[PDB]
Amino acid sequence: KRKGIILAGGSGTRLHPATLAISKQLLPVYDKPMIYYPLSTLMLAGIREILIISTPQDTPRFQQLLGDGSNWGLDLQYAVQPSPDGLAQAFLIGESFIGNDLSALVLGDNLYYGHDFHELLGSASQRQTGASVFAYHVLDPERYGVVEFDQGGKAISLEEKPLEPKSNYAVTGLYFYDQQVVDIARDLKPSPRGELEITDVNRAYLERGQLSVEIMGRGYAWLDTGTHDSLLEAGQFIATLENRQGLKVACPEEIAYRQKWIDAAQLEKLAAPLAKNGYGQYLKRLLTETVY
Amino acid sequence: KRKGIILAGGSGTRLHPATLAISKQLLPVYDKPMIYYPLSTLMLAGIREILIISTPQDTPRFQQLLGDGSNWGLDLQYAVQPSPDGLAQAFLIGESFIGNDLSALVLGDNLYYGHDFHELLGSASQRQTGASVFAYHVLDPERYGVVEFDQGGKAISLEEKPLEPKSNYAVTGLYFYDQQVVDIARDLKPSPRGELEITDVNRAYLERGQLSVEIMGRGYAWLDTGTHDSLLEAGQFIATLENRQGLKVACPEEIAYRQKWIDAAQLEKLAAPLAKNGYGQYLKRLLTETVY
Amino acid sequence: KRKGIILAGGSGTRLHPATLAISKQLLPVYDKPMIYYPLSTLMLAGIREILIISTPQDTPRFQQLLGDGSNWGLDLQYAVQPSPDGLAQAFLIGESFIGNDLSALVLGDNLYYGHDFHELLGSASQRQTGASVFAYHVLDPERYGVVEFDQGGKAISLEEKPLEPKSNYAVTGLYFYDQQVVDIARDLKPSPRGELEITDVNRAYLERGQLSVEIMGRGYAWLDTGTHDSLLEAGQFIATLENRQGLKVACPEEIAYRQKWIDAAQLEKLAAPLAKNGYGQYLKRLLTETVY
Amino acid sequence: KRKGIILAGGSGTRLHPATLAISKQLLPVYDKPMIYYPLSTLMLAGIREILIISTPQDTPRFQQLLGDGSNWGLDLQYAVQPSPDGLAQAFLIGESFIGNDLSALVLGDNLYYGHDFHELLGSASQRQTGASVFAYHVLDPERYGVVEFDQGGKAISLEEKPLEPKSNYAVTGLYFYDQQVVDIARDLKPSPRGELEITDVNRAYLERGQLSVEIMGRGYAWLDTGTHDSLLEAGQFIATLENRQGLKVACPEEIAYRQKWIDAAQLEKLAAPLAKNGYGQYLKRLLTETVY
Ligand SMILES: Cc1cn([C@H]2C[C@H](O)[C@@H](COP(=O)(O)OP(=O)(O)OP(=O)(O)O)O2)c(=O)[nH]c1=O
Ligand SMILES: Cc1cn([C@H]2C[C@H](O)[C@@H](COP(=O)(O)OP(=O)(O)OP(=O)(O)O)O2)c(=O)[nH]c1=O
Ligand SMILES: Cc1cn([C@H]2C[C@H](O)[C@@H](COP(=O)(O)OP(=O)(O)OP(=O)(O)O)O2)c(=O)[nH]c1=O
Ligand SMILES: Cc1cn([C@H]2C[C@H](O)[C@@H](COP(=O)(O)OP(=O)(O)OP(=O)(O)O)O2)c(=O)[nH]c1=O
Ligand SMILES: Cc1cn([C@H]2C[C@H](O)[C@@H](COP(=O)(O)OP(=O)(O)OP(=O)(O)O)O2)c(=O)[nH]c1=O
Ligand SMILES: Cc1cn([C@H]2C[C@H](O)[C@@H](COP(=O)(O)OP(=O)(O)OP(=O)(O)O)O2)c(=O)[nH]c1=O
Ligand SMILES: Cc1cn([C@H]2C[C@H](O)[C@@H](COP(=O)(O)OP(=O)(O)OP(=O)(O)O)O2)c(=O)[nH]c1=O
Ligand SMILES: Cc1cn([C@H]2C[C@H](O)[C@@H](COP(=O)(O)OP(=O)(O)OP(=O)(O)O)O2)c(=O)[nH]c1=O
Repeated sequence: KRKGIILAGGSGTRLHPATLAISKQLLPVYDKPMIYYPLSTLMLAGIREILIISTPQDTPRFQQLLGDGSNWGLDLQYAVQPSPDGLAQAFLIGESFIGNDLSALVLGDNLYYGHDFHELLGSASQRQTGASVFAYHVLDPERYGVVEFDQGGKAISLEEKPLEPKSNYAVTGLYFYDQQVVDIARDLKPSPRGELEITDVNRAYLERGQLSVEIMGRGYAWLDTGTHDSLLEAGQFIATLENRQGLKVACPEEIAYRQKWIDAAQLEKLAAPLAKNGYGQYLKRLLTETVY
Repeated sequence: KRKGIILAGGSGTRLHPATLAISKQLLPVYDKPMIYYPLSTLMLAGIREILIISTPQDTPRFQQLLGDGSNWGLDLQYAVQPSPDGLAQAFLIGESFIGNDLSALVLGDNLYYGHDFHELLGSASQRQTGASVFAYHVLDPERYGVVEFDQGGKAISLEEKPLEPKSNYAVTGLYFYDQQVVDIARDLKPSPRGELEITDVNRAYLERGQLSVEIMGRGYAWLDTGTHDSLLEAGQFIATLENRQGLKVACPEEIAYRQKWIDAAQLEKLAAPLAKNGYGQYLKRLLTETVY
Repeated sequence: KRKGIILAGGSGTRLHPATLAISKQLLPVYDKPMIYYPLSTLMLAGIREILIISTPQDTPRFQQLLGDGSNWGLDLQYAVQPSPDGLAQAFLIGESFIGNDLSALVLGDNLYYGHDFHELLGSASQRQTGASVFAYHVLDPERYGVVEFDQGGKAISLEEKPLEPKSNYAVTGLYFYDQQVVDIARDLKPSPRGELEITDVNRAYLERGQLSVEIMGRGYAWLDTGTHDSLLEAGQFIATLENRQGLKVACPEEIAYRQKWIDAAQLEKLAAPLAKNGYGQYLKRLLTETVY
Repeated sequence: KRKGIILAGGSGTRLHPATLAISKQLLPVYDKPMIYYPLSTLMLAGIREILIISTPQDTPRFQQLLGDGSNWGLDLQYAVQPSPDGLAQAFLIGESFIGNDLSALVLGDNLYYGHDFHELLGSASQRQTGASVFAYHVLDPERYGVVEFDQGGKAISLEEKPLEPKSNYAVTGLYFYDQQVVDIARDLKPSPRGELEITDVNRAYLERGQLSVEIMGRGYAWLDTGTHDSLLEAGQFIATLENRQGLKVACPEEIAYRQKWIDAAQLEKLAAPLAKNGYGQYLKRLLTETVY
């Protein structure tokens, strides 16, 4: 039984002034609010019960957008992070939400895509012990937590935004944890940067030999909407896929309906209000087309 | 003395579900909120006193983003449009704001760009009588108010969203009016579509021989953020200009400063809070570079 | 042992006038000539011996570009298609090249991408019987060979460019064949459309119960560079992947090297002449980085 | 009467390996060969007699593409530049083509666009003395000839690819010359970079107080297809304009027709062969639509 968390706060600065207008996680990536992406990521890892964290000012807005999740077969809840003091805070704010369950954390501005993605998630959701994260080759490792491998391919060290990255593998923003995480996070101290760093959390598991690091191959897409350029590219990336396939990426209604969290009647009923536009039309069409 | 209006309402359905979390006019075009564009359009027509109209729920968010305009040497005010019942409603809603002055209306999801644009504006701002609009050759005239010319090149008729457009010239979303507009708009009746149509307003002036229709040539760009694709193209269009020139489009602080609505000290001060990101850096650089 | 064919002729009227002077398959997708893509596809299916077919005027060009393939561990050969009379003609023109081997055909303007793409290719290249093709869900099935499935998910019909597609699954431009293909192609007659249609070849296998149709899921990317727009989208799609990952797509040197068809010293030598620019620099970097 | 030159050689290494296969000036920018762009620029400056320079191997291909120009009312000629030894060589290779006339040089991978661009060209093309060039604010002045102004906005120095640019204004690749240029070019000596530099030409005119430097404002688009990314951006830029307006950029047939260098019947005849695709359809449509 795994609970999930979407960390969808932050200040947004790289994007000023676009995001003085709205939290980054409410902006669209092509055709739908950014947060739908990571939401669909948890959903495809089979997690139905999820906690959305954001700023004090934006939390109501996410609530207004997503409601309690029942319409999608989900159980959504909300909490505020008073200040963007680090990804690890997720576990402190989310302590009572998690209780004694397995958990998973995804960053609100991270967008995943690829064939068999859901089998990659599945394998991590199902380890009931230790922690799991994913390594992805990128151009600018210095912008992330970087993971170093020995010649045998084993992970041996982790560094957060190193001036001299030891490899080009970044740890992406998707993390699976067992019941140690809360206590690990309680005992962290701010880093030099002054954050409670998820990298320290991951280092703790590593130092116990309990961190599993799976490679996410060049074949998947792992984009982040951190900068005006990357936001734009992810936008074009999605549009290209959607207009070629006639299938839509990270549309929660669809995923719900394919996982059987809602039935045909429910989907029909999600469609109606949205029927005048292409999104609703797409939802309806799913009721009459078999998609492998 | 011309007052201006930005009609930034609408239900924004073609963009669902992207616009469920919020109003189209708050989304970014590349690097700044959409409404900056039209705002900078009025600003370049030399208009400093401006009414912003939006839905009741979005109104407060515009305010939050633009304040009263004093920091940019503007005088901004706000009004609500309870429902999107037609672009002509702007003149009803805006009646008291206008008083007895000349006025100008720009749609909040309209984006203009081009050499000598501001001379084009100037020439219309300065007619003190009649109305002025602009015609632009487009691919899909049927989506707009279309204007027909006789072989002499004179405008002779206007139709809104005609099934059989009589030409490929659309009237864009930028309108200049003298003091007859409020009364013209008070005597309108909803069209078959059920809107109080700016096209009817324009026809009234045309039937009196007082509508001026200038061509906005192929050289200018007139883009609309109406659909997910066009929104995306507008974003890429701006980013291309900005990254080639190192100059920014529709950055109100800059415009204010160049028009002398604020001085160097003010601009420095606007920069500070935005200094950690590129936008601030750009503002600062304007204090030490001469840009012709 | 399977032999491969890249059909890289056509007239490309859809790209006129861009292709008046030269063949579609020599224009770039972002950073490399188009034909590198499908070449890399055959290479990842483990095919090293390949026949490239083009128009009489462009074949020399391809020769000048790719040479005999030795530098990349390949064995490239060339043949002319005097007129674009159908994709099946690949099997006539290529008869003697094929001899008595298994073969594969890939269209020169098709571009694939995705995780585990190389396992999908492997499975098909190893059948030693019948034929294999791939179905991909697309927006405009009417532009391709379309395959209908029964409720059991079993392929039951195929039509080329139907006005009323029976499904949204298009057969893509990648085909694997056993030793029956040449005789099937010999007995074809021109279609109403005036072509010797691969779709008829595929139907012939289907009629004997020997056509295997695997789904290529929404997780993979299948783009076609047929139109100005799609060619442009394909270019942006590749750049996004390449600028995020720091890895390059369909770079034959790399693939050769990773398959061990050339060694480090050969790669090194392929890099030198290209060292002044990014592509060579990339080839070098591969000698000193481990990429999972 | 001014004669024009398009310098369309180079090795375009920055584009390898895409340009191993085709000169950079033959690759498409969206929907037409790159060279159509600068060709159209000279055409808009009223120049009908034009010399196209390229590498020994690509010249033939340009010939094949453009012919002698008679079909478009132009008089095209060709010459080879044995090696890319500097833009100024244009004037040595073009000496006899030039004779005793005014001349103009445009770089083959330069693309201009903007309202009143044709008036800007006209002004310069009509000076009958001295030289005229254009300064355009850009992000990376260090990659071009850079021009410095004094506080009175008067040009006072020019440097080619300076490590420490004295301003952000690049001299673009469009140059107008009186009868002094050939002699100025004959006395140049190779620069440290080993090129006969047009910047030296321009400086020679500056030292004599006869170089006119006009600003090309942020309102115009000045793009260069020098890198894979910039090529891609230019493509997306043109497509956005073309799909919004239903007009095409730099289509020589149209330009020829609008300038009356060919008549309706000729245009009709250029369209036939191209009638099956959009580009011919567009040429036809111009015979029945008035475009302001
Ligand atoms: C640091 C942090 C990030 N987040 C979220 C926001 C982002 O989606 C994601 C990563 O944020 P970042 O990528 O670290 O960037 P940021 O949102 O802090 O703003 P900036 O670009 O100015 O650096 O995690 C939180 O929710 N709380 C936090 O304390
Ligand atoms: C009609 C209308 C438009 N607008 C704004 C919204 C748009 O920016 C612009 C044009 O509106 P439209 O784009 O014509 O329609 P819309 O904005 O409701 O969007 P959609 O049709 O997809 O639902 O003017 C108002 O602010 N109030 C209005 O009554
Ligand atoms: C006429 C024409 C222009 N262009 C380009 C040239 C210019 O960069 C740009 C602008 O045309 P210009 O005539 O320079 O400017 P414009 O057409 O907007 O101005 P107006 O309508 O008031 O006369 O379009 C073409 O690409 N093809 C053409 O046929
Ligand atoms: C029909 C045909 C195609 N081809 C290649 C060309 C393409 O890469 C691919 C598909 O061709 P098409 O995509 O069918 O397009 P085309 O190249 O025939 O030209 P047009 O756009 O004007 O229709 O197959 C051949 O090599 N020989 C042929 O006879
Ligand atoms: C290896 C390699 C693959 N590709 C392509 C082939 C595929 O479409 C795609 C993905 O490679 P695949 O090997 O299909 O998938 P992957 O690399 O993610 O698999 P793995 O988990 O084992 O690491 O990238 C290249 O373009 N160049 C290459 O060198
Ligand atoms: C099923 C589904 C997938 N996705 C995303 C998740 C995946 O990253 C990506 C790929 O779909 P997957 O089902 O993960 O892979 P696939 O569908 O290609 O595999 P197959 O077709 O053979 O079953 O698409 C959605 O966005 N929405 C959906 O409804
Ligand atoms: C230097 C030179 C350029 N050209 C053309 C090519 C270009 O369009 C334009 C400018 O060339 P450049 O942009 O200076 O560079 P290049 O084209 O040689 O390519 P690269 O730098 O990547 O190797 O001038 C010539 O035709 N002859 C020349 O001698
Ligand atoms: C001055 C300025 C203009 N713009 C916009 C308005 C116009 O659409 C476009 C061009 O402005 P204009 O000043 O009209 O065009 P220009 O600068 O090319 O004219 P010139 O140099 O000959 O004086 O750029 C901004 O976006 N920000 C600004 O600060």
